[PDB]
Amino acid sequence: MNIFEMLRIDEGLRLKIYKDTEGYYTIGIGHLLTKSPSLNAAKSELDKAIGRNCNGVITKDEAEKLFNQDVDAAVRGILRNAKLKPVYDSLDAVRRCAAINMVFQMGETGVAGFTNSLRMLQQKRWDEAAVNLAKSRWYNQTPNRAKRVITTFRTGTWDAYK
Ligand SMILES: CCc1ccccc1
Ligand SMILES: [Cl-]
Repeated sequence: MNIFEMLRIDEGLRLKIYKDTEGYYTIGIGHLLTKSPSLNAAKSELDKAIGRNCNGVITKDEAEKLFNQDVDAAVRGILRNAKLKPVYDSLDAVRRCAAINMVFQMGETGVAGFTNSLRMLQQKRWDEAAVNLAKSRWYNQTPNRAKRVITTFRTGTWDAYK
């Protein structure tokens, strides 16, 4: 298991514009296009991202290239953020994947607000961090996704994904 397989399981793959759990236009492996309610705005964002006139549909190769860019961007966002980087650098490789997963889903800004969880993770207080992570809108709105990610932080294993 690696971060790409983990996120592919959590996000799935759709080659036509779809709406995510919050109602936002998305494509591929969880690539957010826009928060605007306008499908035309989403189609324009897609064409800009891919570099051709897509009319709302992409190929599998295009979806996988966008996915690679999005994972790269999530990692860079962690490494540039003075609050996230020290915690990330303190984690083992499996728990680092759980960190990237959260940033991919919620953004650098959203995860950086989980201040109390971050401190517990840096101190390696895994059970306490798991309870704190679950006291969140995130857990209440996407509980199965959140349970898999939290279990990965708690155990440092891939067992939730196997
Ligand atoms: C709150 C999970 C996390 C930890 C470290 C870095 C990013 C995200
Ligand atoms: Cl869920």
